[PDB]
Amino acid sequence: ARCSRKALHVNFKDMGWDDWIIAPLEYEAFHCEGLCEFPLRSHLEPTNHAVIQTLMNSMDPESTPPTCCVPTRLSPISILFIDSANNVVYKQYEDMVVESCGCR
Amino acid sequence: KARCSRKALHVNFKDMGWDDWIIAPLEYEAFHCEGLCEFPLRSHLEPTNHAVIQTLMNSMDPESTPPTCCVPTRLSPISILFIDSANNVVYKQYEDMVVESCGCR
Amino acid sequence: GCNKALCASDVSKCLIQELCQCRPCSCCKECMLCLGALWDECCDCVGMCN
Amino acid sequence: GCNKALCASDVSKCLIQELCQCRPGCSCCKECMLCLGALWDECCDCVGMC
Ligand SMILES: [Ca+2]
Ligand SMILES: [Ca+2]
Ligand SMILES: [Ca+2]
Repeated sequence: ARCSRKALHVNFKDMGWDDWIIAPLEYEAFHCEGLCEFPLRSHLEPTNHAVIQTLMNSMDPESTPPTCCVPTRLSPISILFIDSANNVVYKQYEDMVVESCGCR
Repeated sequence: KARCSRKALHVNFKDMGWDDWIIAPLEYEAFHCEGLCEFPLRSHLEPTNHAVIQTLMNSMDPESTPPTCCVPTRLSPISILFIDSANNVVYKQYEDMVVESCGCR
Repeated sequence: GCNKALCASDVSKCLIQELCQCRPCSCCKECMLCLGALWDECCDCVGMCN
Repeated sequence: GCNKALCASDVSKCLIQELCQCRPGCSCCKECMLCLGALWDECCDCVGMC
């Protein structure tokens, strides 16, 4: 129920990227979703600002909104594609897969 | 409903019950991040490649993929004078206390 | 304007390639190359219309 | 076991002080109790230290 990492399958043809991405045709990127209420676990590695906001949100939710569950660590994947200049490129793209989620 | 942006957030320590161990300051501006994170994501803020892709999927079928979220991407510190658990008086700089910029993630 | 249904896929293509991320200008021309025919209909999505 | 209304203020006090952030798999198990004081009994479950 609380902030956690969930599955997210990325299919490039579904996004209309099959015309420039050669391989892979799909990959798991995951996504972060869940509640961010007191207590924020340290598995959320929260900022001191996030800790305070969560407290204020718990005291008066009408006045202060809660923090949000977002990715805190991301890993890369390699992609073979055709750039705008029709060159074939095998590049490692950063921040493509979610490894851990946290409230911020 | 405006897009992701930095908004005001006044922190009053006595209101939070921290006046019994924080000497000064008793209040400060911390700001907060809130707003819509839909395509297009402000490209000058350099959002992560994952946020870019998720935003695209959310634009393709928002019913199936949820959007990214507006959170702080750069925080600055403030100094605080308090009494620690050992009754020692300490003047320390606390990190990640004030929001300087917001972004969709 | 920025046609989200027409520009979502191709504009995102240029972002993950680390293009169209400067502000007016240096990358204004490599960005135009990436959008191609959609430059007219999608330049506003990245504010590169000049 | 965690009274959120009773423990929100003091538990958060010890977190921003970088206490109660270790795992019992223990170092900070004792410094955390010192920070909570009388509320250790009523708030230990909020950090899984009991
Ligand atoms: Ca296409
Ligand atoms: Ca108190
Ligand atoms: Ca055209």
